[PDB]
Amino acid sequence: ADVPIIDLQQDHLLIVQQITKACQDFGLFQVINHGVPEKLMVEAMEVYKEFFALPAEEKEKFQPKGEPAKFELPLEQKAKLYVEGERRCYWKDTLAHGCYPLHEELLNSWPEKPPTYRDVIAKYSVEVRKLTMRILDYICEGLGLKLGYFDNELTQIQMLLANYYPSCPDGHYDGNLITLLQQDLVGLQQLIVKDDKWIAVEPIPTAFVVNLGLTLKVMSNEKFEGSIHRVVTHPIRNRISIGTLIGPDYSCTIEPIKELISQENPPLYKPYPYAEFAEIYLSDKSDYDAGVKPYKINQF
Ligand SMILES: CN1[C@@H]2CC[C@H]1C[C@@H](OC(=O)[C@H](CO)c1ccccc1)C2
Ligand SMILES: O=C(O)CNC(=O)C(=O)O
Ligand code: NA
Ligand code: NI
Ligand SMILES: [Sr+2]
Repeated sequence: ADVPIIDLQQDHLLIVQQITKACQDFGLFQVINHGVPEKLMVEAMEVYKEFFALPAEEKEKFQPKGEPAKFELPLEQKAKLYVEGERRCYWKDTLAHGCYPLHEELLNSWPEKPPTYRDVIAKYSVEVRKLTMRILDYICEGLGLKLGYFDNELTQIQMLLANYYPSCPDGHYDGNLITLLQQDLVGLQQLIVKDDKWIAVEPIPTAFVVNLGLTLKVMSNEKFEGSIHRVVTHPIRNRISIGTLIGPDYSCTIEPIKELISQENPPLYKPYPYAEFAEIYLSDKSDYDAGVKPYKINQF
């Protein structure tokens, strides 16, 4: 029950109530009957299976200056293969690119092999964004904000991170606003902070896992939780997951949503530049919320 599964074809008010409770209590939930075509979800996963099976000489096309990219600024939207962290038996290869707006220069950075990549992944990205914006509107209703509150610079960046985890038999907040993750194998765990317990997020191949980022934790003034989650390498399979990470542009200023502040809900963060946060978030792993620690105020 600590990972709620929310049916998006229930009554609207029940959806709002269930999403709001999940956001307050956990910061992570799954959605089913969510309106994204299952056929397209299957096709996207098949595209990534094909992509990660390509020979090394194809992979080199995504290695800037001959080596994988790192998650560091500037974080370009053009498609690259990234590595992140070290684990010994890379433990994670990620193909990442922006998706929105889909400028010609951005699209022409995407893979051309496998040949269906651009058609499938463009359609997938449009559908996942539409679902994300629906979820953000349910969140607006739960917070008491007008519909469309997040339909601006706060959602300007849509990074697709397709992750490949080589098998081996022997945690973070996402820094952005909100993430949708498609998975088909065990490996994702969520931290239940109140119980200091890591628990599995059941793989439902036709669902999306929704997790709130550190930006939404700040903007909600901690009325919502951000999700701290981690991945366990599979002992048998090479696991692939598909994340759509939506959030602000690098030129944005972030602060607790001003309309929700009150005498009993004073701001817990001062305004900060997203780019400055992003540098710390990507560099400083000393604590899960290191990226926002410099901006905390009104602590008691
Ligand atoms: C597992 N890691 C974590 C989460 C995904 C992956 C890569 C990195 O996160 C990002 O690169 C995202 C891209 O939007 C980001 C970058 C700067 C600011 C806010 C968010 C850290
Ligand atoms: O791959 C997964 O199951 C989870 N991925 C992430 O949390 C991430 O890339 O930020
Ligand atoms: Na393997
Ligand atoms: Ni994550
Ligand atoms: Sr539909």
